[PDB]
Amino acid sequence: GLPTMNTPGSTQFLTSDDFQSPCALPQFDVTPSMNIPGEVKNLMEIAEVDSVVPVNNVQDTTDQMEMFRIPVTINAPLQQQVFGLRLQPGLDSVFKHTLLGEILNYYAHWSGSMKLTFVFCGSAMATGKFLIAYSPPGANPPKTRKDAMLGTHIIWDIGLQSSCVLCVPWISQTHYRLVQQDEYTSAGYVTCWYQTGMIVPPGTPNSSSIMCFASACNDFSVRMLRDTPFISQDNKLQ
Amino acid sequence: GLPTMNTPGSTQFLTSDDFQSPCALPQFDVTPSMNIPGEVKNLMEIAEVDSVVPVNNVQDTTDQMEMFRIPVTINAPLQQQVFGLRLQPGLDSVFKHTLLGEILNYYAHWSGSMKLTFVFCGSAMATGKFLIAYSPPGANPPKTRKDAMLGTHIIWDIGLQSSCVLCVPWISQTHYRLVQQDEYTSAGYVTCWYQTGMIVPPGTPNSSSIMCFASACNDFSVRMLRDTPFISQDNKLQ
Amino acid sequence: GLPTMNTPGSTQFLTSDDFQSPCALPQFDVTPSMNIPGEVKNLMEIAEVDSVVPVNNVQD
Amino acid sequence: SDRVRSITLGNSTITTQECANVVVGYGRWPTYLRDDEATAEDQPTQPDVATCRFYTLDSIKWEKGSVGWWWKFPEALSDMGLFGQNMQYHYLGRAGYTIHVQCNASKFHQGCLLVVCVPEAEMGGAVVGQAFSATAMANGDKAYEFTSATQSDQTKVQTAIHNAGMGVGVGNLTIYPHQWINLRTNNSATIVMPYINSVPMDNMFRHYNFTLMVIPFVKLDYADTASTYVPITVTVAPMCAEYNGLRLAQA
Amino acid sequence: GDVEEAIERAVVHVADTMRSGPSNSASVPALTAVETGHTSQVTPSDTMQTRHVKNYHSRSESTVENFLGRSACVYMEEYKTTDNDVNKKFVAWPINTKQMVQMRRKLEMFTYLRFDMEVTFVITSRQDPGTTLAQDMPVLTHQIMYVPPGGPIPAKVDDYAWQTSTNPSIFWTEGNAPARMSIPFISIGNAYSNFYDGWSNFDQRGSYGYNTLNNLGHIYVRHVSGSSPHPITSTIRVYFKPKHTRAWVPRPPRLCQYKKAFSVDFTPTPITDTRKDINTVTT
Amino acid sequence: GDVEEAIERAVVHVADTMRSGPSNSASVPALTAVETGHTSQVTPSDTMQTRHVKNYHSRSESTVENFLGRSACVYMEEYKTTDNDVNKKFVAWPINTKQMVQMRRKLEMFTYLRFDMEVTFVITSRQDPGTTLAQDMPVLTHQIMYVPPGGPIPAKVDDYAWQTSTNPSIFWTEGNAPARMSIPFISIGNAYSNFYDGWSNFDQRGSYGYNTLNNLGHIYVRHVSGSSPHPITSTIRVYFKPKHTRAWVPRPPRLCQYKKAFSVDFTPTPITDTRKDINTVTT
Amino acid sequence: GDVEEAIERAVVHVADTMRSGPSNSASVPALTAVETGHTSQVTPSDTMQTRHVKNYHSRSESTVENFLGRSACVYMEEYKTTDNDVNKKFVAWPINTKQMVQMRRKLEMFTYLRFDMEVTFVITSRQDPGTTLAQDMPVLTHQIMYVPPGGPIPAKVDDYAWQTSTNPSIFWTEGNAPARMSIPFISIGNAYSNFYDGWSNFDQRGSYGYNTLNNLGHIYVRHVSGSSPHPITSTIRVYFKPKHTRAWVPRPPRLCQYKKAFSVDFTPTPITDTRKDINTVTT
Amino acid sequence: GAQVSTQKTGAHEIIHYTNINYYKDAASNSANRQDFTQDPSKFTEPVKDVMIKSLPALN
Amino acid sequence: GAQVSTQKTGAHEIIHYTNINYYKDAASNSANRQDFTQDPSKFTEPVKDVMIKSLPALN
Amino acid sequence: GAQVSTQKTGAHEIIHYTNINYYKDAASNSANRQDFTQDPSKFTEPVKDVMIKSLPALN
Ligand SMILES: COc1ccc(CNc2ccc(CN3CCN(C)CC3)cc2)cc1
Ligand SMILES: COc1ccc(CNc2ccc(CN3CCN(C)CC3)cc2)cc1
Ligand SMILES: COc1ccc(CNc2ccc(CN3CCN(C)CC3)cc2)cc1
Ligand SMILES: CCCCCCCCCCCCCC(=O)O
Ligand SMILES: CCCCCCCCCCCCCC(=O)O
Ligand SMILES: CCCCCCCCCCCCCC(=O)O
Repeated sequence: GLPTMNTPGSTQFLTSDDFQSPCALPQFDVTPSMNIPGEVKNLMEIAEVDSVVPVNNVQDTTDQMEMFRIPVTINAPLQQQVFGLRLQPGLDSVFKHTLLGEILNYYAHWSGSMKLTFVFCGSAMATGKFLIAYSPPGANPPKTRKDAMLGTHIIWDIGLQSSCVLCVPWISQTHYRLVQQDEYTSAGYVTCWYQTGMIVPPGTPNSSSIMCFASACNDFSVRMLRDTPFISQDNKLQ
Repeated sequence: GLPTMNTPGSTQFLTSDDFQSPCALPQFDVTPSMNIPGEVKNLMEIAEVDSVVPVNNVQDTTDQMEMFRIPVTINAPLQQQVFGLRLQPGLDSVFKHTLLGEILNYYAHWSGSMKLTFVFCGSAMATGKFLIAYSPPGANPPKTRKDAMLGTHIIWDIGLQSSCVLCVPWISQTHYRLVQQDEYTSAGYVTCWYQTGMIVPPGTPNSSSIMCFASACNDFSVRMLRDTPFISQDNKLQ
Repeated sequence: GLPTMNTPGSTQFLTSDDFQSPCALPQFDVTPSMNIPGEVKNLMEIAEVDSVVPVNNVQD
Repeated sequence: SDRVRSITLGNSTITTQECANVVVGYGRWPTYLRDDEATAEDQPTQPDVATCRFYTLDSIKWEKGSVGWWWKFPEALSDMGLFGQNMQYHYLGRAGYTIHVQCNASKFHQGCLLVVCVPEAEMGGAVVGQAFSATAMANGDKAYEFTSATQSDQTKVQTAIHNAGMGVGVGNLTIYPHQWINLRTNNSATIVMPYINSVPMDNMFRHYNFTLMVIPFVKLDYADTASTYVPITVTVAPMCAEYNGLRLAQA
Repeated sequence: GDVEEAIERAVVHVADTMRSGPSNSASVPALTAVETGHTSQVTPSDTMQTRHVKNYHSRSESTVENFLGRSACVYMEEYKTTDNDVNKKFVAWPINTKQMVQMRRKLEMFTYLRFDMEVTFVITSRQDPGTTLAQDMPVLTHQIMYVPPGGPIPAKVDDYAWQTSTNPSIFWTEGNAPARMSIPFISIGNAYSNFYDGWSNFDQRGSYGYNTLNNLGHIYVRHVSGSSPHPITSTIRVYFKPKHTRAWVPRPPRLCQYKKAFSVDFTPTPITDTRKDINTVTT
Repeated sequence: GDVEEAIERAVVHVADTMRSGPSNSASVPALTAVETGHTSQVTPSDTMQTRHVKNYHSRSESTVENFLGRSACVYMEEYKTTDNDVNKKFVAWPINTKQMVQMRRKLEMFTYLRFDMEVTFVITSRQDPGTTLAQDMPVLTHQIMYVPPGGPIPAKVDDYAWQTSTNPSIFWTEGNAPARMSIPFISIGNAYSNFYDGWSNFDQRGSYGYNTLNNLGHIYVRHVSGSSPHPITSTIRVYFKPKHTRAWVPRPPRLCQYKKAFSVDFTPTPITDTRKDINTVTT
Repeated sequence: GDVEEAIERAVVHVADTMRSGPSNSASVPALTAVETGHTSQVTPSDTMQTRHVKNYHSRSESTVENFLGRSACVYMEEYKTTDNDVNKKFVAWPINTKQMVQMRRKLEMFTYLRFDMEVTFVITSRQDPGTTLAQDMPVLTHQIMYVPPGGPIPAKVDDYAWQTSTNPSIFWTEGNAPARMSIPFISIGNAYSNFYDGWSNFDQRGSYGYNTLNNLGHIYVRHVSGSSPHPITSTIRVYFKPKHTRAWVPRPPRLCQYKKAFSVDFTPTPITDTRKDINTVTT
Repeated sequence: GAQVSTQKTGAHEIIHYTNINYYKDAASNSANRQDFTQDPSKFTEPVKDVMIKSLPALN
Repeated sequence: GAQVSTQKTGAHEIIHYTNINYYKDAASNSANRQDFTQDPSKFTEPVKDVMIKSLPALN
Repeated sequence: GAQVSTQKTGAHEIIHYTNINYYKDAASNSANRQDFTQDPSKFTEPVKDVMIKSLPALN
């Protein structure tokens, strides 16, 4: 017949190949298609939805739900820190298990900007201002508000609109960053400080809580599929 | 020659493949074709023919032919049940070995409507009315005629026309049903009741019989060939 | 299927061959290209640059 | 003003004067089944106004120590007006829903609730293995309470709140159609759910289409007032309901 | 075209359901008479109100071509590379389709069949147990010989008849893909007959039944020249696969178990299984 | 064309960044209200000065087709060529996707799935240890049988059921490429369901959960005729690879470890790991 | 076209030699000044009489594509099918190109490189010596697993991590052609860097050199299920072959021998070999 | 010499495949498993006089 | 019967490849891993009334 | 979809060869080892002012 010669790679089984194969059930009639609501075509669509971030990981939380709320008090020194965290969406315990971190943990590289949304859940009569800042990578994280305000930041005024958005820009030397972030691909820090202080009238609770939401922007993307390290087994399930 | 590489599945023998192969008798002259009467091109053509249903399986039938006839009597309580059966064409003992059940037992899925035809084989002077009802799946089969009449039914009047047809509609949540029906894919029940009662003049037998025929409609179809469990062997035939 | 016959050299691995092979990372998005200064396309370009010759090899 | 909303279904009306927008399922509005997707052959019945109307689903108390509640549908409406009768008498059913949750408090209270509709909210038992009857998670319109500590009774579901009874992070329920009730801003939440399933119709007694959950993320707090608790009420209205397969009742 | 010709088939789809409303008339579609030998053609639209339904189900998988187009085993036998008994070192099978029950029943649903055939051979070998098994043996080779009726038959593994000059044969080496070939329609009549209600002699005597029309030949198999110091046993399996099938005169499927390979003989069997009474509907 | 038709797809690319300057106005893009269930669509251009950037990044590798288009192991088991226990010489697996944790979690990120399947089988053999191992055995052959629900099931390695006339099967010889095939969408419903919050009986009793909808059949495997003087053990691995995938209704990834193959049962788990205090940012 | 498109390249050929005659003028092509950093462009035609010569020599084989387009070994290691030490039954290599001297030096003639990769695996097995070697073992099978950075790593030959659902893998059976695949440009930066004169921490501390930018992942290898009664040792060799190459900023070839796999450390070496005196020209 | 014809639908619904014959005998071709014509009247309506479903059968 | 379509970019950037179908079932085809359409509005903007980003949300 | 291009000369001097791509990724293609453009001015003449070979360099 037609002369041929086999090249390297013949008879190998590569788990990510694309080849045609015979059908074991010839002329099988499949069930007609139906347009079920809520079709998802790309995982970034899932990644772009907000999810509550457990910022309050203080190592002595006897109640798990306490992790989601950030405490706030009426009387505090003029400049004081509300919270601080590292911007490692796929590695930091804060973002590790969120709806965005779970998607990232299936991939090796990521790039793009992020949205952090903060919502004030105090009384309607309470008021205050907060300074939320993003500090790009450096040798030392900010220690005071004076330091924090030198980076990207927004002044948040609490009023009828209960929510404010800090958009973390994509500032990097490389087009992509590793999910298993190392010192070479650091991403910076995020901190929140009192701007004016929280004031309340008579007959209101003396403490309030804030919550944080994390999601990706429309320029976010991922690359290089890999297996997630969060799930494992020791024996075959039965 | 032409470079090539083999993919997975080479040198395998799949019993349902479609490939060309060399002919062992080159240039063989086949006998001319002849148009024998009664060509069959699709098994549904066979499945659409009526066949007698052995409804009278009363566990004490000393004569096998007694299975095909359903007894009827002149004097009966005002409301009484003639027969009852489950609508499992491929699994129920009633329909298992009929001309339709045998075809179904070669397949795994089925769908479409069914025809049940009843014929009265009494005397020409006998008369009566019967109520034949189909009850879709539910937690309890009907116990009385009052219950049965809430479902699909037809009132059958015995006269010059000896036969009446109950068409069982296709009411299901899924496009297809399993032949090895389980509780998830139940299909309902069929029952027959006295509507008025059987009346006879003097000089006639006091008992009569009915027969049932089962067949598929023109929207019936099957899927997923499989081996039938009705036939088996323990040693090679000789 | 299509009749064929293998010729000598089948299943050999020649280190200087040119054949197509499957990609292990389908639909991978490579980083955009950038024009770094000083692209070299042929080794003769390197060979044509001057270099100091150690002529005084006097063994002491 | 866009903070006022009015909804009219059948012979019932809902008015809210301090509310957020309306969330519509996955962007799809409820609609009747088309001719090219149906499978059942007999004519459907469409009661219309007799069934598509608002039903009030009893009421509960929000305390400082509350952890959360859930309802399973359409079981929650199984004995409510003519909707329950049509459920009992028919083999198949299909309908979308409008869910309205009311919760009002003064300007001096604080707290936040998450309202979310979870399709196919399969739940696990308290003791791995074993089994539980259909009374540990649905007994009519009564609400079932989550638990702060891990459940121990083998006869009921694992009610640990932080896992939502499904083995998933409670904070990720934002992926489903949802809305928040924050006492500073709004006092109601409205969600329109289309019919979501893998088959055109299904039996309404055997299968739970979706589960409604109300979870306090920020616990209620107040000081120096005579109001000790904040009631929460749930109202639901089927939309575009149709049934098939009449038979004897019960199910 | 010349290079590319375009064929055109078509999906068929089952009949749709038409909308039906209330009726009150003299027509009686439901009432009929089975005495005519006519199967009623009523549809649910004729006895109850129905909605319009567009079906897309097709009867593609029910065609006889697809029903019979599956490879099925028809024979297996064993032969040894070396032994004292000459007859046990090769196989000799008179071709027929009545040996294996499943394919036999599939075929006997029709009275006459006409098709091409695709034959596949699966051969495996194993070493026989013994007190000493240490040996080195190269790969074995096998020969399959087809002898049309009337041809010479080999009487031993090294007979002259194995030098086929006109009988087709296949030589196959272990470790490769199974052997395969195609066979045309080789019947003297216009169609194969699964059943034959007649005799061989003109005065109604002699052989009776389908045994009279089975003259398809024989198949022989051997190890080409393998003869190991220790015995080795090989098994061959034959698979048939009809192609381009046509069938006539369907007949009811068999109910009783098979008992002979060349006869219809049987033992009476009950029509079906029993139940408590005519009203029992529960499990 | 006729010989060559030209298709045309397109790169998409993520959104570019537009130049933004200083602003002072009544518009407040940064302020929103999450109570509406609406995720904010702000971009860095709306809260700080930015330069014009042309992105060429694409989301090609995040599609569900590529995400789920990788072969993953779903089952492995061992069977011996010869042994005293009959049940230990062949395998019988009810098909399901809940046995292996990784692919299970990948699938359960969606509620409903619809895809074709590509199945690959990897088979390896090894000699069992013993006091005497010297033997010569030819290459082994294996059979994989698929039995749709309701079909006959073999009870021993040499049962009659292995003579498949309608059940698809594959015969594979060691030393070749792994076996492979394609399977269409074989669900009775319009889509596969990973979760089923319902019961089997109409009165809310019986089996609960996805166990009710698993009726995909069985897979059986055996050595065709190999029976060595000394035992030999073989292991089979099954790999699934979705094709032409469609998904609906995403749901959050699981947090707790799996404990049962046919249940959602779990043990409560902490939301995440802890740190010294809310301000700790160092390693 | 549509079926056949015609490409068009071109031979280049080196410069020809032009005829030159006697000259007497003020121009001085031979005299120049190297202080400018300019390499003189004089040709023999400018300093002596020459004939016309038409050269057909081409520099085809000196291109970087051809220079670097040869498969070269980058790593080899051994692993045993059965042993008491768990760590010795599989391999785990952090991918890098500094292990083997020849290809390392070929690559380090350039500062930045950008190319696709073609990887080939050569695997061989041998039986370990011992007092008793008589056994029968079927053909072995091997698995090669690639784990991008941050993924789970197997800790033993039969760990769960080997059930790759997203990590690419290859299963290869002995006796066939070597395995092969293609890899795209997988760097986060715009080009690979052979050298990196910098630190990891921002305050100039921590790791130094190219060790900081090596985050390409790992490769794991094992016997799928082979476990012989007697030990068997297998060796794997990995070959890399750049494709579609581009290079920037050439640098002088290394003179000193290599001593570390992740450092430039060296021992001082003489510039070149010596000779008797500056006039010695004989052998 | 190449035939082009449509292939059966599948999930997600160039639905074309190419076929060439290599052998000189028509028996060597692949199965023609794409014919779907059928007519049950030979077995369901074997009567001589046409019967109208809406009319009464016997008279 | 042969489809010609572009192949994904790579380093150094006839970027065309040819495909032919050999089997009669659409399930036998290779994966269609070159569709890149997406629309997140179903999950990010499920509200009824359109919200303008520059305007205030509630009133 | 088939490219036709000339192949390198050899002894005794249809000097044409045909190529088709089978895979969907450009990384799967064969090496492009037939480009022969080169320009040494970047390394041999990196000076700003153009220098004429016949003229004196410095002044
Ligand atoms: C030589 O390669 C061969 C030779 C023979 C065969 C078998 N061919 C064959 C077998 C059976 C029927 C059906 N006939 C039904 C009526 N019965 C009396 C005889 C058998 C037709 C052809 C295959 C390959
Ligand atoms: C015969 O060759 C085969 C046979 C079966 C298979 C497996 N096919 C398969 C397996 C799993 C799902 C997903 N379903 C999700 C809902 N769950 C209740 C059942 C499984 C679909 C198809 C492969 C090859
Ligand atoms: C998974 O199949 C693979 C995986 C990895 C590889 C190796 N790929 C590779 C190796 C080396 C360089 C050159 N880089 C130079 C700068 N140095 C810091 C890192 C290496 C690029 C790619 C092959 C196949
Ligand atoms: C024995 C025939 C071998 C055919 C080999 C494959 C086809 C090669 C030619 C390309 C297709 C064109 C066929 C035709 O012109 O009809
Ligand atoms: C079963 C089909 C085998 C096809 C073999 C490869 C193609 C040979 C013909 C050359 C390409 C032309 C195809 C066409 O005309 O559409
Ligand atoms: C996956 C592609 C397989 C291609 C097989 C070889 C080519 C067969 C068709 C003959 C060449 C024509 C190609 C074309 O039309 O562009």
